[PDB]
Amino acid sequence: ATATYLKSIMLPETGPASIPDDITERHILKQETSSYNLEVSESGSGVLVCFPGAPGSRIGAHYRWNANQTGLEFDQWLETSQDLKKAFNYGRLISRKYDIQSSTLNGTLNAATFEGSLSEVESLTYNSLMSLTTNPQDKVNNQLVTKGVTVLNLPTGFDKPYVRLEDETPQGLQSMNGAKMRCTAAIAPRRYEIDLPSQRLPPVPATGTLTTLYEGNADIVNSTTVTGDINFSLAEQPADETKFDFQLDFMGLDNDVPVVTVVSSVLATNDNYRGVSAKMTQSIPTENITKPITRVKLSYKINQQTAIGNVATLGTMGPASVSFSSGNGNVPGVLRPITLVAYEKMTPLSILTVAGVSNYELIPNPELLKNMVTRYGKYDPEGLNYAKMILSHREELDIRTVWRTEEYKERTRVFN
Amino acid sequence: ATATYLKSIMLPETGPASIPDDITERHILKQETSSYNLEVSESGSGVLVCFPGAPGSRIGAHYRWNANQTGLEFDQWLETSQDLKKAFNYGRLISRKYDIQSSTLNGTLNAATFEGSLSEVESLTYNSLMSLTTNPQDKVNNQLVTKGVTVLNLPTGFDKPYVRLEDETPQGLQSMNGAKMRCTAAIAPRRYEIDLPSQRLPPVPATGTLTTLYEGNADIVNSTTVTGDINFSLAEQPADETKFDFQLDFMGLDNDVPVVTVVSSVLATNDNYRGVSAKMTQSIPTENITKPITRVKLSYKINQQTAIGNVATLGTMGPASVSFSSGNGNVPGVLRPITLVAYEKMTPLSILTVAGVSNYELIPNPELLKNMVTRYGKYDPEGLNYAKMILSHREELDIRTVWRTEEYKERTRVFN
Amino acid sequence: ATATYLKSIMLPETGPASIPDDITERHILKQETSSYNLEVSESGSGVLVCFPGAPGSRIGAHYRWNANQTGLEFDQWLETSQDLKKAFNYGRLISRKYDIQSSTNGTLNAATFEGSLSEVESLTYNSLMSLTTNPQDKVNNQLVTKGVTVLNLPTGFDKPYVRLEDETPQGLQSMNGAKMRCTAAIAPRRYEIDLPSQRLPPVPATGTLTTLYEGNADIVNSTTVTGDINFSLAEQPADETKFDFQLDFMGLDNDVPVVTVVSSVLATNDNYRGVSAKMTQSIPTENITKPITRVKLSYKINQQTAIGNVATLGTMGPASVSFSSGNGNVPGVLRPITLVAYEKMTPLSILTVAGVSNYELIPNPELLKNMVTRYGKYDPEGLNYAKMILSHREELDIRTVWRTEEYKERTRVFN
Amino acid sequence: ATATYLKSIMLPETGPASIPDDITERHILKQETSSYNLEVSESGSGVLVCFPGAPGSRIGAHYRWNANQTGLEFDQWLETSQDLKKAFNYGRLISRKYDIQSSTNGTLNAATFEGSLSEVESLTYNSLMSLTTNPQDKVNNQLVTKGVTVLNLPTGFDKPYVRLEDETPQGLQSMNGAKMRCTAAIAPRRYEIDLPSQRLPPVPATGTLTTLYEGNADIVNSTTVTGDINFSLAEQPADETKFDFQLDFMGLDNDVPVVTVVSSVLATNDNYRGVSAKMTQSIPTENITKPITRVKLSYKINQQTAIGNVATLGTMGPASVSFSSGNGNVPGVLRPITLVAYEKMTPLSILTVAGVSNYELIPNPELLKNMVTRYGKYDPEGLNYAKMILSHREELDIRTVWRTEEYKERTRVFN
Ligand SMILES: [Cl-]
Ligand SMILES: [Cl-]
Ligand SMILES: [Co+2]
Ligand SMILES: [Co+2]
Repeated sequence: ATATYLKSIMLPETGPASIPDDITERHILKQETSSYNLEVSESGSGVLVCFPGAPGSRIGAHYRWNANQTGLEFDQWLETSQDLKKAFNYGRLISRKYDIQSSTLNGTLNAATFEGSLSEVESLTYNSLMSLTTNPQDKVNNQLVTKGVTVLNLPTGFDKPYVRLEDETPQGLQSMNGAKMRCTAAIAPRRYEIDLPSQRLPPVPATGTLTTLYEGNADIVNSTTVTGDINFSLAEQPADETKFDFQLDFMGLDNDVPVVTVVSSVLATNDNYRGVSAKMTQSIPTENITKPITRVKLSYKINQQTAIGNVATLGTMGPASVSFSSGNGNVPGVLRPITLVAYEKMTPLSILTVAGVSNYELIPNPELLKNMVTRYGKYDPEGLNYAKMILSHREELDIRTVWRTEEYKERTRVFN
Repeated sequence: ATATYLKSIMLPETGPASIPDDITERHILKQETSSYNLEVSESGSGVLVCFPGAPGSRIGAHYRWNANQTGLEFDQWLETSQDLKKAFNYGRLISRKYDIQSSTLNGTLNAATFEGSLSEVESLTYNSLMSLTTNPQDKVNNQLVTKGVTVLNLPTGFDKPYVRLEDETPQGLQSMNGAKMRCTAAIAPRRYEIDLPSQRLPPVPATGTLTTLYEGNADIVNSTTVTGDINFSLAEQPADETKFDFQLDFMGLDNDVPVVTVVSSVLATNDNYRGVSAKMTQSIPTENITKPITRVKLSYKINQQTAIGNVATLGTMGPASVSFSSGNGNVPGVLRPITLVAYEKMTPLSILTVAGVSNYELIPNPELLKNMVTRYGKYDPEGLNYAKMILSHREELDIRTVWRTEEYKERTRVFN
Repeated sequence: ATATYLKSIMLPETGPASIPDDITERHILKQETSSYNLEVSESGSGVLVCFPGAPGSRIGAHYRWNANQTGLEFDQWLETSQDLKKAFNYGRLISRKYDIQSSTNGTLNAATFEGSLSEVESLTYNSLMSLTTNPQDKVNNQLVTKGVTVLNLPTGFDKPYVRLEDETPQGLQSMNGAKMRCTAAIAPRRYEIDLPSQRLPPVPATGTLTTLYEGNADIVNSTTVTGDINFSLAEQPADETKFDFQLDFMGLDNDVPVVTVVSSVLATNDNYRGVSAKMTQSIPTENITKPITRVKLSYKINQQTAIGNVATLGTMGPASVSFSSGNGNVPGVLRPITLVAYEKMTPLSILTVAGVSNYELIPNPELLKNMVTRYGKYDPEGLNYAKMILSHREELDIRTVWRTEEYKERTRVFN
Repeated sequence: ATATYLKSIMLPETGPASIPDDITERHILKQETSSYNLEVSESGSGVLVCFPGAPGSRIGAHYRWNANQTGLEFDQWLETSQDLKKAFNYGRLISRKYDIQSSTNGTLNAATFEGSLSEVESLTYNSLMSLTTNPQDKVNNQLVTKGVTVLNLPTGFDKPYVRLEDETPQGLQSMNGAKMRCTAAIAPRRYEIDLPSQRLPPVPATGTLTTLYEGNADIVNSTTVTGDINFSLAEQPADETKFDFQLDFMGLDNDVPVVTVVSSVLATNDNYRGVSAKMTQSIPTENITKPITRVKLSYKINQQTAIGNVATLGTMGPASVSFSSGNGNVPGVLRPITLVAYEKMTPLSILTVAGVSNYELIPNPELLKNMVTRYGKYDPEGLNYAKMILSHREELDIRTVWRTEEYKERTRVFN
């Protein structure tokens, strides 16, 4: 009775099995069903972004192509029917599976499992998905939308820690209306940093106009903390006290429209013009991340004509650098890897149906603890080895992260 | 010779055994004895808080009920005879056991192992402990103080990392008197965040009076780092430059008296009234946490009459949010889980004796390294599996985190 | 030859097998076929409510979403082709199975809830998935073309022969339309409404209904109401006023009473210290025209000279009205239910539901003249076998809710 | 692996084991701990009443002797730490055990009576010993220091899931304090009071209560009263008189009504040939503030011009009032009980009672969202094993009442 773990990995519909590794905490086993009926735009094109390894209850994201095939338009997150953070404080993901097809009655599907973050993808062309990976069993090309594509999560490492889901804490009554405190994702964060040279800021074209300093790719998906010190010195005493504003912009795949903006400003006086420091210290909560963030933009703007010719050098107070750290970022599964499923040439106004199944190991919140029993995992000495071995000969056999649905169906019942 | 690990888990008095998992670093094995003779107040009531899984040398906390059964009065930390951080830089906890009884020759004991943090407990009533968990072998009710209760730590997961104890670093002589730098708990932090709505601050009743914005539950037990940006904008140019003060208060279970307070203030000038930002950046050392912290309180106060009617909106500069991250917080054992032992109807002025035993895997500090040999753990291939299996059938058998002392005594010598 | 019982449980289409438990009465075995071609509204949405364990001949109920997705509109009961109570007086349910698909674009959500219909929080297509955690008790986003199969997994054995509600022999001198029936009586479900020993909320106006209690409750067959809503007025009534107490029984939809019942008293000088309005009605089944899921107790008065007259409730004994329905707590009758929601179906299309039920029945005295009754086949290991498969129900994949194409294949293992 | 059930029966501290009988519904297993530190009165005497088989969360009741040994004074119910009806709708009791001793001089008598609390003739410390003859159902003069253990030996298997009395979802327009609950309904216990078809005893005076019947009866949860106390007067009432009928429910002690309920009629010229006072009340459970062990039906009138007016009873049909309590006849609920009397204890000392109960429960729809339900473990020989040990219960020494020090040792034979 060891094939239990692998069965859950391969046939998530089956239900949960405790993970037979070294992280044996007392827990609960729960299955989660996600149902999504998506509408296709005039273009009949779109991209489906899965986070097959994500412990959270945000497991995907749907994008559409505008009729002109010019860019993408974010539709919605793909979440779980149930908001897990209302009932549990901690969780690991045991196994997951997306079933993608059309529930109408024309159209095809490209699917590939990219072994990096969403922002690390060069292109999202329907055709360019096929070069996100070379592993034959990590992609599927031109599968009829009728027949369907199945997305299976093959463990991206074992012995992964219980992540803290982002539950809300007990409050006092004298609290602001709408204010709440939560115990957020903290463990093993992903940290990006923006490094500005010890030289002069590019000059503003005009007053009150934003001049960009850095733009680049980066992945934020939950609560983030920004720490930094963009410092500088002006060459001359400011004729008039001018206001330097520094904007950090977080945009998604689409439309350059900030998902979240944050600002820090200093006044350049006679008193400090030798070492002005604009300090970044913001903590961006998760409810603010209304769509996947894939790029950052650091810009600045000033306040006075008597400042535009005043050369500001950057290195003065210590390195000019702004960093941000997101919880759980580097936990395998959270941002990496992803599975892209692109659909094209679908009949407009039709429905692309996505059915999800997720199996977790969870730790009930103190309220549920009153009635719910917690148990150490079933005793499974060979369970993990068996999985290590099948994933080992994953290429000889044909174990896939991306399947042609009709195949996943048949070649699967070998695990019962 | 594999039962060695389990023997240490079940009979900590026996002594230490290296943990037979994947984290085989060169180490030392040491046993620690903690002796505590506590005095009972007039009320004959009190609560004992154990952190059975804690790697530190703070393993408990004693609270008393005031004669009126109104609230609790913090007594003291339960620590180890020896301050480990003076001799070692790194440690994991192998196994631990508290022995609680009366050393006088009337009274009972309730005990339950809660699978969350101290602040996540709804009530600390003697009777309400029994609904902190449903697992029969995680609680014990109405045990005579004479007979005693035994608290055993059942591993809350294996493969846990060597935490950094908080040692003091070599200094230079030209240093302040009393100033020191330490290498603190850093790994896998627990991070709480306070999310203020993008709306207006509640109005102060008067000048120099503190108006609360948020109060709630949160657990800090060692060094913490606060990062945030409580920003806002006033509706009108301030008639007079007013001083906004923001107080972050950390209180314990009792008496609302701040364990540690921290403040950040800005001046609202004509220059900045469109985007005032009060920045949180403090680093609260551990020696400042004089008692268990279980709740936070964010309040603000102003400076001028000409400001009380000046509506300050919050969303202006980016989300109004303050977060704090404590090292080791999410390392299993550090804050979760806890074991509560409540005593009531004890003869006042009597002594409740608590004897502790802890077994560690430690890494000697460079001074002790000169003379102390470090070794890889004994070779124990089946050691961990054996433990996984007993904890597996933990309910069939009767392996407990909370025992009736007389039972733990007998049913234990089966492990020699 | 023991797998007979389990075969019937898993493949009801097969036919009936006597239940191999301790309730061996002389009986008959009969299979029942139910055929339903339902029409979909403009909204292409709807909810299908099954009572997989019900001994009666009412085995389901169909609801539709109004084009606005605002609320539900009751369509009809799902009954058996044959009215069993015309031929039999007693019955247990051996096994049952619903086959749901389209006989013409659209999906299906299905979950087996382990409580009564009224105990369901929400009937959203998406909210069905959180009615149970048991993986094999739900199925999400199944194409209406492929179909969903609803299997009844025994909710306990040794369940008693319930009395179907047959009509009794009459005399000729009886009213036209009046009849007496031997109704469901055994192991009833009993709800009670408990009013505090304080004052009734004041009527806004004369002849206007002011509600006292509204809440959820499940009635599905004959009910008996017993109660004593008593009170006392603070002052002698200026004029003799008429207190009316309405007990309303509504369904999932539209607040329109399925059955209303009233009791009224006159507050005189004679009794104002202890007025008692007594509930005593017996609501027959033919009156339950659709599933009842909530109750509403309200009252109204008669005089202006009474609106300021504070009526306190505790006076005569607790102010409480209770009602008891026969068979209510027999497992299968009200609990558990299986919900199947359909959405995004082409309007004016047909959602076909085919049902199969196997009973153990006791023929009515007329059929007894010609029909032989027998003790069940001797099946010593029959019940244990079933207990064991349901035991490892999760290891294996035995379901109350199937993807039809799977139920088809994975089933022929039981022949 | 069959001894699982019996282990739970004998060592309830161990934890729950699904009951291996024919009532296999999908369920949950939960253990419940009850802790009670009782204070002894000046008399050092008292009686402990256990309901070892009760599915509810009311598992006992403590009485004290007044310093004069004249009568008893009710102290409190013995309940479970946790109110089960807030989390579960249905339950059976798997096994239970009380541990009774002093946590500080004194002795204990204990006997398991195989009937209801009201059916006990006397509660003398010494008279407990003649409540049963079965040697292993009683224990005499056990030191309070050493302690007495009360074990529940199954009083029958195949017992049905009783409905715990949960509160139902409400509407907001409801009275403040009013709620409706799904109460105990199954297999009720029904007492009836039968008044002869003769004349009511005459009132000594106006407005004075004259008793008609007093007797023993056991109510412990929600009750429904149905009746028709009818009569006819010999002469047209000189003045319209008000007949009041009081039904009183008292406990073991002090004659002070736990719950009173009244019904009254006016005797007019119009009806004096057949006056009927109708009983219709539904007494909720929150009203049963202490164990009820006796009923008292009395009546009082209103006029001098009525005291000589002979009222005969048989007129309208039998003069009879009945009441039916849910679950009453479910074994364990009212029968059997275990009495533990303590005497000669040091006043102001504490008699500590520790309880353990193991249930099979069905989570309420809210808990269903997250809690898995399972059919019981497959245990073919489990029940037989228990039937057999209880069979040779006398040869061996399996007890409902133990000397604690013995129960401790002779128990670990079941691990
Ligand atoms: Cl970390
Ligand atoms: Cl019944
Ligand atoms: Co390992
Ligand atoms: Co049987």
